[PDB]
Amino acid sequence: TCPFYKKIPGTGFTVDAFQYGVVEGCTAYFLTHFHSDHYAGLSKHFTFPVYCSEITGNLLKNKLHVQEQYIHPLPLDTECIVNGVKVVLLDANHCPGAVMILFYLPNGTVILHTGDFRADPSMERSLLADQKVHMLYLDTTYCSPEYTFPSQQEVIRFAINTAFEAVTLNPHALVVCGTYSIGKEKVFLAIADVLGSKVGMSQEKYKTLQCLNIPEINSLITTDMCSSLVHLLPMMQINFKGLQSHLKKCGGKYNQILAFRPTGWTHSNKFTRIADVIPQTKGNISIYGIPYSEHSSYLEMKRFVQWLKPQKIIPTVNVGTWKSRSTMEKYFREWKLEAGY
Ligand code: NI
Repeated sequence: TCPFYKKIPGTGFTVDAFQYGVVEGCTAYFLTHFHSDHYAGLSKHFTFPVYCSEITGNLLKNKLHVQEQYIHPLPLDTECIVNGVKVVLLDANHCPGAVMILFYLPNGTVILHTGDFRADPSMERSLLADQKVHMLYLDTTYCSPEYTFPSQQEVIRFAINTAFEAVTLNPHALVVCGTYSIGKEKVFLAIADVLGSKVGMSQEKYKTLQCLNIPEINSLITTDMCSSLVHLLPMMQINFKGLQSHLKKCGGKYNQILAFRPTGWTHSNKFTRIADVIPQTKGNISIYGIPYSEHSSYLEMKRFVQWLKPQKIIPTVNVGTWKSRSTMEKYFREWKLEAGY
């Protein structure tokens, strides 16, 4: 059964609630982004209206074969009327096509559902600036002060510099980047751009990338692995055994692999700066874990919430334990007392 924090009161609406069968009283199903914990349950047999971004709708139609007549893509930053209720979709600074959703309830309540997001000051100048928000349904993935990580820009600088150094020292090195979902495309696109290569990948991953409206993409990606010196592989194969095996398959074109695993946070964040990151090495293979996050840090999250000044917060992540729930509630109270709302 659908949990309360996926239901929007005073509407017929649910958010990211496709794995519960037919939800009692739901007249429209919203999907914030195409990640499997959120789309779980959609297919060609789904016959209710799905509301989402244009990019999410491309992925629904092509990857899950949902029928066109049930996909309702909406433009961003535009007031739209859905089953008699005004809504707006805003960029969530998560993966491609990810949105936050503002609902203007008929009784005057305004609700923001962040979906998954990486808070940014740029959000303080969207259509959020223009009115009061009563209730916030918040992505609390990293809601604890130990979660610090660098900007995306610093992490991409590290990766480009690392890859360009290695391949310039050894023109026979291969770069490999791990992936298991959409998001984090900048990592592999930035490295391929500095090396003057396309990124090579499986037909299934190429298909997924062609649904994303990224400009000049035919220029950056390919399925011809032989023509590429940056390869994308499943995240599970980014280990010494999986990479040794891949190197065998390249037929003596390469004699070294430099591989990247973009993770979210790991505890090496608490001690080490990005500058200082080192790989694990075995023989002619090196693996770098880089902290490229598409979720808010604790400090980014706090700044957003203290700016927005909601009257009530409903966490959507880490809600399954009493210790997590109590921790989060304590931070929300600190933030409110410090800012004075
Ligand atoms: Ni996500």
